[PDB]
Amino acid sequence: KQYIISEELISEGKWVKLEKTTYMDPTGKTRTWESVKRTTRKQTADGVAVIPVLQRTLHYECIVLVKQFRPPMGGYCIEFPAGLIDDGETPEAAALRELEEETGYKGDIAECSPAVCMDPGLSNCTIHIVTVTINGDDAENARPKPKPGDGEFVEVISLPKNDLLQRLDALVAEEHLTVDARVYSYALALKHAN
Amino acid sequence: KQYIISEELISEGKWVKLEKTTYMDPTGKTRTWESVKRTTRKEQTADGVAVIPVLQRTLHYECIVLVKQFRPPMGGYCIEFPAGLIDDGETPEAAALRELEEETGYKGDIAECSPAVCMDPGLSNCTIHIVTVTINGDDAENARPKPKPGDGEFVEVISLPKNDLLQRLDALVAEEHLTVDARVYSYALALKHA
Ligand SMILES: COC(=O)C1CCN(C(=O)NC(C)(C)C)CC1
Ligand SMILES: COC(=O)C1CCN(C(=O)NC(C)(C)C)CC1
Ligand SMILES: [Cl-]
Ligand SMILES: [Mg+2]
Ligand SMILES: [Mg+2]
Ligand SMILES: [Mg+2]
Ligand SMILES: [Mg+2]
Repeated sequence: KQYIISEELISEGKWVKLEKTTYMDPTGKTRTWESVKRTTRKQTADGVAVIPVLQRTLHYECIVLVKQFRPPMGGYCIEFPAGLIDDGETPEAAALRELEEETGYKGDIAECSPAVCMDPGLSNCTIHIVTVTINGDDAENARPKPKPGDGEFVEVISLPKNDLLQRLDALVAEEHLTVDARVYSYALALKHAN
Repeated sequence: KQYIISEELISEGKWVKLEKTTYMDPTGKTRTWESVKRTTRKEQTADGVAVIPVLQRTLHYECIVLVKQFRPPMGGYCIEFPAGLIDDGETPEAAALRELEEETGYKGDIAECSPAVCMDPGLSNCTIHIVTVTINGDDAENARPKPKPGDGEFVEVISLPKNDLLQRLDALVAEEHLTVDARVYSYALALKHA
């Protein structure tokens, strides 16, 4: 019943653009919205985010997260490992690659979501969420070697799955970091289950 | 180590703006980033709230109450937690309860409120509080809930059982062109993983 009538470019950067979207509301009235899109999409989705379940015998299962300075935020953020999908890369391949580059761990694919939206009242940005298990008892994941690109700089933070929400809340209170909404949502559900 | 040096306005709409961000990398090199921000953020501790609404009823499995609406940035319909921006001077909790009632008809009770969490921190500064609310669906106020949508707003409510959320979401995605929100999908994945 609702649909897009036209999209007008307002401003195009190298990585992001702003558009004015005209759409039909279901009463038959024409309305406008300001919409953000990336200029890099090719792809099932813009990017991947990896839920990396670090499994080590006789240890708690950990979720592997990353801490980076995020210029839009003006500060450091704790997030799932993530990045944009390379033109002609599968989501699964992007997930293992990003996980390796950002954390050093080599993982196995458990499941892959359909493309899911990041902030749909603002942007068209989408990701696949890829659940990956990491056998922490293999020699390849003993001394995990991250492969950081020229200028990126990413710290790895592993937190136990069974207390995730409490551990994140602590990092926010003590370190003045911003936790990612996806990460927080995941943590909340771990507590809310059963 | 890293920090913002300057933020220059590239383009400003009514609702969203694009900025060129200059920041200091940890090697001491000056770098730039294209950053999205809303124009609506004043003294709120975040831009908005998203509500995790747990519908509780005697002799029923718990449901998660979601909303479906057309999202012009996405060019289609999305399934999301109930959500809206925080009014000036409004608390996150009040915003959460108000948006839940407006979008769903339900009158909830606060359970928890997250710190401000980031929506897409490689792209935007946008942040939300995630507010967990229980809904007593045995209360007469919550028997025949009618959405009180604003002008030009059209929201559909979809209540799914918490114990089967991810499969029910997958079944909805299999049957129509619709996109699930990444926070909803993250929450459903954790409910499975727990
Ligand atoms: C990025 O944000 C925008 O472009 C505005 C567009 C106007 N607006 C609405 O709520 N539109 C209704 C009231 C007709 C539903 C708020 C968001
Ligand atoms: C909205 O996106 C942007 O503005 C670009 C800015 C450049 N860029 C980088 O990856 N920069 C590193 C390698 C220094 C980390 C991608 C993101
Ligand atoms: Cl798992
Ligand atoms: Mg990344
Ligand atoms: Mg990368
Ligand atoms: Mg809303
Ligand atoms: Mg609303």
